[PDB]
Amino acid sequence: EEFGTLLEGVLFFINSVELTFSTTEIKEILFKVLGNVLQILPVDEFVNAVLPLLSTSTNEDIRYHLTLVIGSKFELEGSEAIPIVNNVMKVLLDRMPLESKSVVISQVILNTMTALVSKYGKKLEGSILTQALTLATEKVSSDMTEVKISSLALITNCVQVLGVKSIAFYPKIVPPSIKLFDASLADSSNPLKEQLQVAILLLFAGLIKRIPSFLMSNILDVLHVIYFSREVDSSIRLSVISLIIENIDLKEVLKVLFRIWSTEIATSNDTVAVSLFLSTLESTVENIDKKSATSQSPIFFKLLLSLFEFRSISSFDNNTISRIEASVHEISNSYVLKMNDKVFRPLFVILVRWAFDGEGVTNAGITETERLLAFFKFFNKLQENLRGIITSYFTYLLEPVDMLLKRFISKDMENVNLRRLV
Amino acid sequence: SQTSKYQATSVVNGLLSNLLPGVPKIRSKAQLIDRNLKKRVQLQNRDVHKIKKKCKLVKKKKVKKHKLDKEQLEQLAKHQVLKKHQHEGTLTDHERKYLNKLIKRNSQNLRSWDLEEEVRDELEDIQQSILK
Repeated sequence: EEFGTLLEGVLFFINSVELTFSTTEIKEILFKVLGNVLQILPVDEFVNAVLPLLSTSTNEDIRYHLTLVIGSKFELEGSEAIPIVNNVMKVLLDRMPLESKSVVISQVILNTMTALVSKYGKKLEGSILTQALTLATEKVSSDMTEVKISSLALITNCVQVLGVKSIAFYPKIVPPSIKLFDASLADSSNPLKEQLQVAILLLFAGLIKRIPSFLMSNILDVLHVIYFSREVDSSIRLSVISLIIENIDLKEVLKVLFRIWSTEIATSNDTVAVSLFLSTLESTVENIDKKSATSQSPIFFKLLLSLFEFRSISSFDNNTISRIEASVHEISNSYVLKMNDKVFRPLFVILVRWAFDGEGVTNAGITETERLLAFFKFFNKLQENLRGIITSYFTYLLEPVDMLLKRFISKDMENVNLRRLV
Repeated sequence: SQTSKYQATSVVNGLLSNLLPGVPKIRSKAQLIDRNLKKRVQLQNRDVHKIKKKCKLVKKKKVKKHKLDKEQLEQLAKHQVLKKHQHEGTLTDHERKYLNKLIKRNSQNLRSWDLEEEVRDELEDIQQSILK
């Protein structure tokens, strides 16, 4: 009790030195005295003394200082004190409605609880973790910036600790996460709010790592959020997308990416969003291994055609559109390397139909001449890569080409680049 | 406050480091796309295991130093408490076994200097011949 009273007095002095003087040397001396007092007493005795001290200290600053002292005691990593740390976390959860009155106190308590949960891992029982996840959902509903960020971090830690137990509350929390991401996209009041959106993205990545099945179920929402989060780091978004690529199936991920690109990325004129979609498609193509039956050639073909149409109708520069088209050609590469002739020949017929007739075009605004030029470049690259039976496909493609050569002879097509490609 | 915002940013940075180690903490168009591709290549080149080991080695070294200091302080306090039990005469029955073991070890170390049983008879005979 004497040690707890001395620690409470030192914390009150450190918290109110500025208020009493209204100083840096006094604060440094108070910090040194507090460190000496912390080193003098054991962590279990300090926790037992500080457990009534949080209720005794009506000051929110004193409560935050006590929480910081408890965090230092936990960062000392006492293994035997972890059940005592569990009791201290229960007391902190009890004082959390009292701590919820002050935003700073609630944020400090949530950060301390998240740090304690991260240090403990799965060593202790997860009922307190589920209660902390419910309190984090309540704090997210309260929707303060720092409080919501700490709530997202604590919810991610609790989900990582629980695993299967958190999978029950996971579908109830994911559309709130999408709503929070939409609200963060709508309102950009603070860089703290931007960091809260980044923490929401990190929580989505943690949920993807924890539950691959739920991540595959809601992959389209996760990809849409990653594309919309332009303020977030592009490298971190690419790493999250790659991690989702191991967690999710390649063909289903490609189908969801094609749907998301048709819905939003083709609609959006953002060069950063287009580059993110292209990088995601390239990562999916690179991670696509084995799979002799690709099981969706028309999806990739329509994606390439829509990419060409979006490069044609985009507000982006012509050089950037050409670079994106080269990236799309590199993505369409290795599909020829995946060699199933009984599958490739209908695919080649559909490609020739899209080149000449343009049947099933994603956008009717795309020129037939430009589509033929892009398909001629792709066919030349594929022929250079493969040959062999490409000449057999060239025999079938020559009959439209002979009409194209007749059009070239009649100078119907004035594209010198297309003539050189042919 | 500003301190609370900094704490929230540090919590977000720690969560990002835990999820993807080796990533920096948060504080033309074709060129930007090429930079994104190069960032993906750099993320592929960097190893999460390597950065995790590079941080966990320093963390474990600091934790081991703190634990060694705490264990040394606890051992010194236990030795002082045992000494002041011995001075008061109220040493426990579970206590003073360490005192007896230390006494036995010091007795063995001292008696190792003295002699051997076999050489004792020869030394006695030679000493009797020298002294007589």
